[PDB]
Amino acid sequence: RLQESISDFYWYYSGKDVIEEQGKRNFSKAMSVAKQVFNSLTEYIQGP
Amino acid sequence: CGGERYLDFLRFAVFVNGESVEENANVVVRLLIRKPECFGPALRGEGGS
Amino acid sequence: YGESLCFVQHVASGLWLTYAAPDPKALRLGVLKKKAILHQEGHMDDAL
Amino acid sequence: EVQFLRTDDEVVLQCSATVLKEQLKLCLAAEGFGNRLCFLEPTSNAQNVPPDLAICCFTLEQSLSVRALQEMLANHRTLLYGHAILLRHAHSRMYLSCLTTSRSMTDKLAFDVGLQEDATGEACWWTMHPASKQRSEGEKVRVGDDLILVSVSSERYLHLSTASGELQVDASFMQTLWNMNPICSCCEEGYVTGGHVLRLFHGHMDECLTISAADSDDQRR
Amino acid sequence: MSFYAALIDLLGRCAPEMHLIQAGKGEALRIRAILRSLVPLDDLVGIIS
Repeated sequence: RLQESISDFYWYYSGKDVIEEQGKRNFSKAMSVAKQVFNSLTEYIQGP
Repeated sequence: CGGERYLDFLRFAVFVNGESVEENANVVVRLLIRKPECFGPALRGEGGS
Repeated sequence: YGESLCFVQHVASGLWLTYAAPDPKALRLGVLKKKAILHQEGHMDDAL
Repeated sequence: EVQFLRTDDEVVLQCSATVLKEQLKLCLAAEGFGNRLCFLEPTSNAQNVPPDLAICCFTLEQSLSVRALQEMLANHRTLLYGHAILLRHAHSRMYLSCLTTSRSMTDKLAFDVGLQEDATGEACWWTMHPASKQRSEGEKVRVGDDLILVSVSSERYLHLSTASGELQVDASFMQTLWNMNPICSCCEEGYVTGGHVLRLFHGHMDECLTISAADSDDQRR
Repeated sequence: MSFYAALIDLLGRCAPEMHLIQAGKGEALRIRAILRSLVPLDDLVGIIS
């Protein structure tokens, strides 16, 4: 679901040359959440 | 009567200070067309006056 | 339990257990009930 | 494994209609030349009467999300529920579309469905949604699944009309369940595949199987 | 009659503002076409008459 949201927001800013500050935020928050999710998934499998 | 009450509420929601709020208006249109019974027995389509 | 997907079949007839495909206005009835029938074709979601 | 619909694949859209307590399968069809409107060809009898499947086959070109479609309009791949798809008639190389015209006497708010020469515009594009809660948005569309098709421009479902005695296809606010059944996905070089026009040659490319020319006495039989 | 009047008022208010139409917003053109399809002009003229 997070991936779909990020892809949509990419498409939204695709035509726009420069992302503005509010977007830069929303991107950063989403990528932080995704980083935590990736680390959790990695920890589920490591050991292995 | 209840239909009219809800419709005027949606009016107050979508239309503000003489200008429409497209964000809410598009949503209302989509939802209403998904549930066409909200239009009334008329405007039903098949078998509709 | 929980994982396996099973289709119920009447051995003698060979028919498959499936929903009756409720007619419209059942939503107006507000019924969450779908009558169960034995149909040779069935549906994809017939699994249990 | 379960087959997944992908782009560049040919599919036929099938609907089911109960007539005389006898369920009947119908495939969407359109000639394209001389007539653009879509109609329904029955596929059930087949054994006793072959169907005209060629004008029923459609190929998937593009499957894009709403936002990507929006950007592209302003300016293989697996199908996912919620995406917008572009369907091309194989014979005519036209594009399935929701027409602005409506001849339905039954439904005032319905629109005619037919073919359009150019993929340009919104009418060509359709969105797939799951017919049941079983499947969910983002899930890959799988063969056999009952689908709901919504016109991007008109916000109307692809619908089978039974109000008149004859069965018709239209764009209506009511919904109809459609099955995308596949014809072909990918073929290796050569390797004849069914549904293709070809010639049969007796030997060293000299003689071919044929029938009599037009105005022949044999009646071309 | 009041139910239908309120419905038509709500749809008209949901109708896009013109500047969007000149801008060419596809969503606005959608909404306007959908509203036109829902309500034919002849009926409005008849009711007014």
